[PDB]
Amino acid sequence: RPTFYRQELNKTIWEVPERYQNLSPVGSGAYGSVCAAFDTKTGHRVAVKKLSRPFQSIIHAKRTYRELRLLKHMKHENVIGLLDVFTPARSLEEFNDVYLVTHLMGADLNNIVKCQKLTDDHVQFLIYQILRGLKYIHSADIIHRDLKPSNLAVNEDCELKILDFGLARHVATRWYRAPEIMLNWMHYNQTVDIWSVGCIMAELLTGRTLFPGTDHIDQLKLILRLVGTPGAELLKKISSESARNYIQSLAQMPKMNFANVFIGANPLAVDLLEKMLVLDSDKRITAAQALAHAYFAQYHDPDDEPVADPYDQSFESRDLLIDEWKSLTYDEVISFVPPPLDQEEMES
Ligand SMILES: CNC(=O)c1cc(-n2ncc3cc(Nc4c(F)cccc4Cl)c(COC)cc32)cs1
Ligand SMILES: CCCCCCCCO[C@@H]1O[C@H](CO)[C@@H](O)[C@H](O)[C@H]1O
Ligand SMILES: CCCCCCCCO[C@@H]1O[C@H](CO)[C@@H](O)[C@H](O)[C@H]1O
Repeated sequence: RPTFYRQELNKTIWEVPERYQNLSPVGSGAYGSVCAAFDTKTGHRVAVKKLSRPFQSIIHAKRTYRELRLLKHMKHENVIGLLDVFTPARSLEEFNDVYLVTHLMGADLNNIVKCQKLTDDHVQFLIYQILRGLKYIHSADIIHRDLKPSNLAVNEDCELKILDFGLARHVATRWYRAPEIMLNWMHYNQTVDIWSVGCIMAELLTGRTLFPGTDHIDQLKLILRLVGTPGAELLKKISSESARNYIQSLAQMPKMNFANVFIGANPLAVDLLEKMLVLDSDKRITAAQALAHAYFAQYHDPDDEPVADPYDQSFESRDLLIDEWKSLTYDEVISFVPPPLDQEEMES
């Protein structure tokens, strides 16, 4: 067991192994409190996330366990991977905080969009890597649920990682959200992530948020103006008469031509945007289909787009006591095994 030390940053107390040094706050979030740190043992800067009140309620406790299970499973070049998990607690009875450690990426997608207008080649590489990481996530039967520029980060080589997963089931931007998640459809496809990819791609191409809604209804207003009011084939899948009547009541809007909306963009990029930003989620392109799209010809390698090991999420169906959730989380903390040092990290 390492020795821990305590320290106050922006009004939150941080207790961490002495290996972590120079803690600097990166952000304060609904997800948790995040601080940049330097790891003396690896010589590498790290991002440390402290779980906010992990066991305050059954919902928070299950969510804590969900996040730890998720992140422990993720081993992919374009997905956040866990370098460390720890708690200052010496026993389960004392267990009340969880800290998660990952490599610190150089920049957020939002910072990159502000910093420069991306080249089409840069857009192809960044979106290719999101879809590559996404193929892996969906292969484990996981929906990320919260792809957005601040959950995407790159290094100096524009190598990209997908970060914090959406932990809601059954403060937080609605701009990249799929319309069905807002409308409470309740049987979400993995395609909701593809809708979020399409929103991000548009923004990388134009420099501007595609759908910057001011509130919930405005968000859907802006979406329908681009993709149009729902088609007959979609109206067939909606049971409520009142919901159908309201859509019929709305002034009919034709889907806008993407070629005009994204004019000056690569035509292949516009074609791919059309296949992502479809209202009907059954008709959105999948991550694996999108990686074979001609727009990614320069980067596509069918033999280097790996898939995930099976992910046991039978826990999602459990209703357990708060003490069981806390206890299962503690077991996962105890059993965590750090990944090995990279070859590039060692010498002769
Ligand atoms: C110079 N560098 C910069 O400015 C930036 C670096 C990053 N960056 N790099 C890695 C990273 C990981 C997380 N989440 C997290 C974590 F901290 C620890 C464990 C697990 C997880 Cl999911 C967050 C929080 O996202 C809301 C931001 C992160 C973003 S801007
Ligand atoms: C008031 C106009 C809102 C339009 C929202 C679309 C209606 C979505 O409503 C959804 O329809 C699904 C299929 O019938 C059902 O399975 C879901 O329970 C229901 O929420
Ligand atoms: C009609 C109000 C505007 C929102 C349109 C979103 C339609 C998304 O598409 C829907 O996704 C559902 C799963 O979430 C599927 O069950 C439906 O079959 C599919 O049509």
